[PDB]
Amino acid sequence: STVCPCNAMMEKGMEGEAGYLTGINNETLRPMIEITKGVETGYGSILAISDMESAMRDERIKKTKTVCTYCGVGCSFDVWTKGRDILKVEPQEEAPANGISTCVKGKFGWDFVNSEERLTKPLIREGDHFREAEWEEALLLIASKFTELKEAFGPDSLAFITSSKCTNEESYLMQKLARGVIGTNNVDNCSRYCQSP
Amino acid sequence: AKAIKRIQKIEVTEEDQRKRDLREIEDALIDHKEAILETLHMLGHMNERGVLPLLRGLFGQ
Ligand SMILES: CCCCCCCCCCCCCCCCCC(=O)OC[C@H](COP(=O)(O)OC[C@H](O)CO)OC(=O)CCCCCCCCCCCCCCC
Ligand code: SF4
Ligand code: SF4
Repeated sequence: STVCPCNAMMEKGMEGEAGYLTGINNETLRPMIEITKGVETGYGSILAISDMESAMRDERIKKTKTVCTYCGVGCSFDVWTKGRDILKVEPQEEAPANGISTCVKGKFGWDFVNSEERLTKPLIREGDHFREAEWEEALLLIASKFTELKEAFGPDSLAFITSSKCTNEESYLMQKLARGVIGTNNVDNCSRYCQSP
Repeated sequence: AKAIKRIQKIEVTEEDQRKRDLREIEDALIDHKEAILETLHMLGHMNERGVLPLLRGLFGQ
């Protein structure tokens, strides 16, 4: 899909969603294509119109670089989106770790971002359920509980784990909260299971 | 009653005049409720059809 020059081998995410005139139904898009084939005499003018349609796409299509979260190859690619849905994962030749190389995960596995199962609000364990609580009240609850177990049994009885799936800033903030805030050294990640030996 | 000519106009501050004119605009909206609904549907159907996004690409780039 990445190496195809034309739209011959292209992701279904782009199909019917990239531009404005391409979401038209095929039963009513193909006759328009035949009309334009039989109408325009020189490719220059309709090519300019297609360049305008490319500029059209440029506004709605957001192309931002990112690095795949799944595995440690750290392949970097642009993620062509239209609002919130992910249309394409386009690698670039300038990508250091992969260039154009990509796997199924990093190039077609990003539907989890827009998944409805995603936790949009903080959840607090109320009785035997998870109540959708406000951000501020959840923050106050966690802070108060951590202060309680920090000033009762000491910070040494506090242990926090950062995700190896999160950015460097995230793990640095975990370890700073443990040491520069809580005062404990009990921190780890999946690397204890993965890269510690 | 004696002879008095001067008129003490009521002190309508900026807040009161703004509220009165906003109420007038709201009443005008009320008179054209169906028209406003039709125009909102206009925008909705244009945006769904991509006409409004097409113009958004036209005027953004
Ligand atoms: C007296 C009447 C005067 C009218 C006077 C009318 C005056 C107003 C202008 C109307 C035409 C605007 C431009 C429409 C074309 C450009 C935009 C476009 O290409 O947008 C694609 C979209 C595909 O739709 P899809 O849903 O498939 O795709 C949705 C998403 O793109 C993907 O999700 O086009 C449409 O929706 C069609 C819109 C209406 C076109 C009407 C053409 C004839 C108008 C004149 C005759 C009217 C006679 C009425 C009376 C008989
Ligand atoms: S953008 Fe034009 S030239 Fe490229 S694949 Fe699509 S139709 Fe063909
Ligand atoms: S694109 Fe594939 S190989 Fe590259 S980092 Fe993501 S999951 Fe790993």
